[PDB]
Amino acid sequence: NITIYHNPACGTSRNTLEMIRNSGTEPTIILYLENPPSRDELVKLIADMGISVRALLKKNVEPYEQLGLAEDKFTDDQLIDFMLQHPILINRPIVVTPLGTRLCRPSEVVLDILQDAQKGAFTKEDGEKVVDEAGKRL
Ligand SMILES: [Cs+]
Ligand SMILES: [Cs+]
Ligand SMILES: [Cs+]
Ligand SMILES: [Cs+]
Ligand SMILES: [Cs+]
Repeated sequence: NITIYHNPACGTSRNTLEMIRNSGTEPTIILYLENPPSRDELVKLIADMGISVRALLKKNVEPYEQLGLAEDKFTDDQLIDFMLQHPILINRPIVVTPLGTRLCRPSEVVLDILQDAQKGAFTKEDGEKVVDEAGKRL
């Protein structure tokens, strides 16, 4: 039972999705930009990810800029509510498996929470080798 909060336009997100598949399972895919998590779900994801709320914020997007979120003037719950109202602010991808939840940045972080080993070598779309045929991380 695996869930990925996915942006098809994000390289990291695509690489993550394919490494999930290369472990032998097809995840549930949530297009978070159109279908974001509810507040309770987002609070849980952050807790499980063990990062700060601010660490989940995506920079270099219109609401981050226009809402001035770079500045340290926002409580965690103010930031959580911005993410729910403007889901492009949620960094990506987030993956949930029976072992845990991670912000998979870089994509190969997902290897931590995939229960089954990569079934063969994995090379990222830009050619960066990740695991060899033997299964060793490079
Ligand atoms: Cs499986
Ligand atoms: Cs939801
Ligand atoms: Cs806009
Ligand atoms: Cs693992
Ligand atoms: Cs890249």
